[PDB]
Amino acid sequence: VEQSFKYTEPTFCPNPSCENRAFWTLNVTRSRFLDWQKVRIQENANEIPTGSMPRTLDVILRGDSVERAKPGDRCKFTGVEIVVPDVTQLGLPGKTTEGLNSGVTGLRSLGVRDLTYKISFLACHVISIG
Amino acid sequence: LRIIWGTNVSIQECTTNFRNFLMSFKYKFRKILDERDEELYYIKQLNEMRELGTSNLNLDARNLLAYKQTEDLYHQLLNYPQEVISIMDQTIKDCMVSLIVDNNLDYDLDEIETKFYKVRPYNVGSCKGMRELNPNDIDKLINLKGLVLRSTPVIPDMKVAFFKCNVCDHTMAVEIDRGVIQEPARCERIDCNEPNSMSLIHNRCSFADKQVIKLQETPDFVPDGQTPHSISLCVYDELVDSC
Amino acid sequence: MSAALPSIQLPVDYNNLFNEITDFLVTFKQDKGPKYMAMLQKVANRELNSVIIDLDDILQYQNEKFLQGTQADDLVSAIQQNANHFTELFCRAIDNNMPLPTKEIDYKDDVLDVILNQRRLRNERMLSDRTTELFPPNLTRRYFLYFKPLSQNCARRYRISSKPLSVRQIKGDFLGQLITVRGIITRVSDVKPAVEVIAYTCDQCGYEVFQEVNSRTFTPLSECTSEECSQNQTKGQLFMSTRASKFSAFQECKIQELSQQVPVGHIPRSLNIHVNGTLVRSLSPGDIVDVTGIFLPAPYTGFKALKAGLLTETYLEAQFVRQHKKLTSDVEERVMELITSGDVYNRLAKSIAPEIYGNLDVKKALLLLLVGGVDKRVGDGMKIRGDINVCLMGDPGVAKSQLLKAICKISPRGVYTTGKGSSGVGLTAAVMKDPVTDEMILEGGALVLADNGICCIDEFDKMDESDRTAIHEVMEQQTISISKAGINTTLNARTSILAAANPLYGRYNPRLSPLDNINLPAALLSRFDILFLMLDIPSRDDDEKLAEHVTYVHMHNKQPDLDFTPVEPSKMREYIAYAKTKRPVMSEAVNDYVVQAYIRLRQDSKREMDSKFSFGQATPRTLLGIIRLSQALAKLRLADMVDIDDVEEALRLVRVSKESLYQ
DNA sequence: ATCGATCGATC
DNA sequence: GATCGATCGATAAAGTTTTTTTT
Repeated sequence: VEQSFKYTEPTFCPNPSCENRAFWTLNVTRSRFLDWQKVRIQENANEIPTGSMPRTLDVILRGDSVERAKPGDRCKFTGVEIVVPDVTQLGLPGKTTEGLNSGVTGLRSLGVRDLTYKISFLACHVISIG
Repeated sequence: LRIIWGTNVSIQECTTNFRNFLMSFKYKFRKILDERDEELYYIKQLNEMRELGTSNLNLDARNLLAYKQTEDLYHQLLNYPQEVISIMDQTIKDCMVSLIVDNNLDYDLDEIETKFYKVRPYNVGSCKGMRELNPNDIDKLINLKGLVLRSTPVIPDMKVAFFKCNVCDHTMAVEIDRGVIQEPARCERIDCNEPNSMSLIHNRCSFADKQVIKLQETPDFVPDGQTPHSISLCVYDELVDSC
Repeated sequence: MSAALPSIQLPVDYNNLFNEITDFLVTFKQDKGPKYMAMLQKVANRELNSVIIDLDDILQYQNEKFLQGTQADDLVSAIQQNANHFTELFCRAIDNNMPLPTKEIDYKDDVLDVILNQRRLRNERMLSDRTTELFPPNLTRRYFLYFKPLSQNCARRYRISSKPLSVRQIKGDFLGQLITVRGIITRVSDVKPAVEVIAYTCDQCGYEVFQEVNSRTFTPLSECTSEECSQNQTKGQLFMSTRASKFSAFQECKIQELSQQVPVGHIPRSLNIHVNGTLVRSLSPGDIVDVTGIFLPAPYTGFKALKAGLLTETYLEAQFVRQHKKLTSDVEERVMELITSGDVYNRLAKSIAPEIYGNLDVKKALLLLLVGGVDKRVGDGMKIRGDINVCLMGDPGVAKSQLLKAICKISPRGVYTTGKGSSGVGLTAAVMKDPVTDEMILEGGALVLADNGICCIDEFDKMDESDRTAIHEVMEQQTISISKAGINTTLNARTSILAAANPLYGRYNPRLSPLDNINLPAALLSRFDILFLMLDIPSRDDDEKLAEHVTYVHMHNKQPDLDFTPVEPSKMREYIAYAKTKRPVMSEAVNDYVVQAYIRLRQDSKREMDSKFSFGQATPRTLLGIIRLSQALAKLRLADMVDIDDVEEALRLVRVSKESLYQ
């Protein structure tokens, strides 16, 4: 259970002494799903000091809260925070000195890389006053 | 006094040499700016730190040049500028406690004596831009005059780590304090816990703030042919999104 | 190995040259004994880090070795047969004759002083702390070497290495040699710290490991390699440290060609150059210079199979730069000549631009704008206008840019522009593409860099959709800004404008109305002050002199005419700066008389009220210009005589401003 | 061409 | 059963003048 932010390979504790971590087969039958979307937000008009490139961030809607967020309106959110990296996986090969903190983050137990950490945000419940 | 492989700095004489200079000041500098002051700004302000509970002391730091002693401390600030602020953050906690030992009714000696205050030596020396920054300037104070251009939001930083392997309950929290994260190659928390899948729960250990800003100098009497170049910034304390 | 690894029987070794470097101790007393050893004393006390081992101290070293009949091989051959093997054997020859403790430095008065001895003594004590690695020679240097070739009559004495070649013919055997090339320096990078030594710390044994630096990419080592913190069950984990390793300077530049040694065919060819030692921060974009330096190709070390089989993409390494063509401060003997002789109104008028036909009145109207004239140090919140802007019009066949912009090419801080290229959005600053280095820099045109100077423009009907607004925005006070999506910051605006709006089709018909070829009336009505004109009338007497004015210049190769003693432009350049240290203050007698001079200017414009010829409708915005230029002409003619006689020179110049169309 | 990972062999 | 050595496989590339409707 509990596939993490990159755990596309459940490879722990087989029943018999078979070849553990040898393969997998993502069954579309029993593994129940849920539906989501990824939208961007923006800061309200009555708080900007000047035209000073008003920054933003990104959210994730998880439950039934999909499609309740009509785009282009003043809106409120739940408030759980999160940080999500994704640089090393099975498929595709993974300016300034952005990600300079990442050099500290090296040398995990798997292969030596430069793993970053970017701030993001998760929601649970939406409301739209106005 | 102690001796470091890196520096040559002393033991806490200069802290005490500051603390008598700090407390027994009441006026100085009347001679370098000779015009003709009954009590120092900092003397009232050091009382003013506790009664608001803030953590910042904006030190002018051109007082050691006015004082007769503490020149050695003054000319070690501009030559090992990481340990000297790392020393003075300990002293200002104790020099605040040097006021709480007089009046024991000052915030119960516990809770404001947990959050670490800090200092800010500003407007020291002089500098003239970018076409003088030699490679010898490795660890010094610099005084830039320019213009910032554009900012990115805050990304986090590894100030504390966390670990948990696949046993029942084992929630150790290792530190980093370097550019190097250290791991165990065999488990713990039980006798029969062999080398196994030590996992990295990332979204549990706390992080501070950090922000990089890009700067380009103003054309301040540039010789009318040279393109104004750029340099970046970096910040750690509670100054993010205040500039 | 086999397969031709035994080389040829080369008769030229370096050991026969090595002992002929050991003789470079004290023997050359001519050039207060050994003078290169005398310069060796002025480096150890740490005030300059550049020695110069030239060739005149080698040929005269061989000139006085001509009489000794012994085998002395040639020296200027091998230092340009292969130049790069003549920095490293000098360094292993300097230290045997290097007097170290000739200075006296206790604690301060030297950068990195106590720690270099501390980093020496902690390895000096560990040379005998067993009851071991020697210093690499690049560690304790704090100095560099340089070179200098020759192209004097010493080369015409007897027997090249310093002929000023161009980059079109440097393709062949000139690799690993010493060649000076002239050119034009473009694309100046910044100064970045390069690495020459290293020191990793294990935090267990403290043996800082050293290594040499190869090309632009390298790799750290392991941690179980040292002599104390290795070889046990616990190993000191390595990590770096900045201050335990020196760092040098670095800057990159590209060269082009002189646009006259290029042949009739192909475009010019670029080249790469580097800098070392302390020649840095001594070049500029636009320097008509030449560099002398040694040659080296470098490998690419990327994508080596499917590209870059044996290619080179070389550069050259610099050794020496020989740059060329660069207020009572000991030139006052030529600045007093204006004060003794005087002759402000006409000799200075005939001084600047003496190559024109007539028009001595209009060359006076520009020179007071070359000294400007400050309006007022206002103090309070009254940012008043100064630095008036004079515009011209008219259609001659003389291509009048030589009549304006030749002044602009000798005037201080006077930049030139045209129609194409810098538009009105390209007049101010902007954010554009850049190379692979730091992009979105604030590139600009003129007015963000020509502040408090001269902005001489041509072709006023070119790129007008962005131009026509922005030229108002310097006359509109202090709004030169970049209001793009990037930022909303605003810089200053303090520059005068000289404009020559070319007319429309044919001659400007004087029987027709004006403002038929000028674009913006709003700039002309109050945002300008005075106008001139360049009409043509067929004249029998003047034009044959004008024919003699142009036919005479092809007999000789000069213009000796007009019986005037020509003056160097640096003289009045100082006198403008000398006038800039005056700033006279007006008296009260002036405004008692000019108040009704405006009234004398009032009813005559209110007499016409016609759409036939003239402009102006009696505004004080016309009046304040003649108040501005009055103290301006008082500035160049400082006797502090701000009176009626000074202001009659002002109305002298405004009566010829109007009615330039009445012929 | 270099580095990392996996497999096989030896202690 | 664990550790070390050898062999095999996978990893690094770059853009900005002609032509369409449209205002």
